Amino acid sequence: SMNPPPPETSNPNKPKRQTNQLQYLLRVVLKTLWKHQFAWPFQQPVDAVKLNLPDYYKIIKTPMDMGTIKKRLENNYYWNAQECIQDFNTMFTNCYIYNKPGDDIVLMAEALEKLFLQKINELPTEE
Ligand SMILES: CCN(CC)S(=O)(=O)c1ccc(O)c(NC(=O)c2[nH]c(C)c3c2CCCCC3=O)c1
Repeated sequence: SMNPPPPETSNPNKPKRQTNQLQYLLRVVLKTLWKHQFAWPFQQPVDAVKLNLPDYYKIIKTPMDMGTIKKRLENNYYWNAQECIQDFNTMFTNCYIYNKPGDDIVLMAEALEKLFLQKINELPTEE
């Protein structure tokens, strides 16, 4: 099996804007998670060819990773902060769907998700 193409990160047909919530998601939320000890399995799409996981994209039909989210923020792909929060939540849910309790990658996801939730509790005010 091939890997699927990664998620779209730029779309010329979508309107663009900057907002303080989007700035905060990139320059505070994403940045904090990106540097975390446990972030590396989440920094790029799962390469199921290289890792020989041919069932990964038979189970996970909405793949997402922080590399894609970073590119989406940097390309102004999101209009609403909740779109970006939704992608982080998809990334974590995909981990819990594919993996078992007790697995290392689940412990890693749980720690990142805890930190993610703490950081988005401090999202600044909407315009
Ligand atoms: C091939 C890339 N590598 C060499 C260039 S690698 O980045 O060094 C590397 C090396 C060993 C690895 O197990 C990984 N695993 C992951 O990334 C990863 N992420 C997630 C969210 C998952 C997995 C795999 C476990 C099960 C599925 C899952 O939920 C990555």
